[PDB]
Amino acid sequence: RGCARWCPQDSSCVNATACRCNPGFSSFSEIITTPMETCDDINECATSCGKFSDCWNTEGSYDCVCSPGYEPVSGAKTFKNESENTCQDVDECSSGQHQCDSSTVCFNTVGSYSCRCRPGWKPRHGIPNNQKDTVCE
Ligand SMILES: C[As](C)(=O)[O-]
Ligand SMILES: [Ba+2]
Ligand SMILES: [Ba+2]
Repeated sequence: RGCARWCPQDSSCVNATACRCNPGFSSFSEIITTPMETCDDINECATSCGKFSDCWNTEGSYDCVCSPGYEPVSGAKTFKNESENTCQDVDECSSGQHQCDSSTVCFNTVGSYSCRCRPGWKPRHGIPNNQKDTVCE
C-alpha cells in the first residue's frame, strides 16, 4: 500500500500506518501500530544443530558450528540444521595439530587428545601423565 516512516528498529512498513518485525524478531502484536513497540531478537538456540555442534544466537539469526575438537567434513564453517551437519572428531595426532612434548606420544580422544610417556619414560615432577602438557624423562 504505502509506507510508514516511523517503523521501529528491526521492523518494516507493511502499509501507510503499520509495520511488522523483520524475520528473526518478535513483537507483542503481530502488527505494529506505534513507534513505541519493539522488535526483539528471537533466540533460536533456546527454542537442533545435531552431533558435535553448538548453537550460537545472533541478531536476526543464529549459527550452528562444530564444537571445539570437531570440524566439518563438508568444510562449511556454519550451518542451520542437523541435515547440514558434517562435524567429525579432529584426529590431532594424525594431523600433527597437537602440541605434545617430544618426550611423549600423542593419543587421540573424541573431542580432544592427550600426550603420554613412552611407556618407559616417566612424567616429570608436578605434571601428570596423559595430559596435553605432560612432559616425561
Ligand atoms: C552436540 As550439542 C548441539 O548438544 O552442544
Ligand atoms: Ba537471533
Ligand atoms: Ba580427537
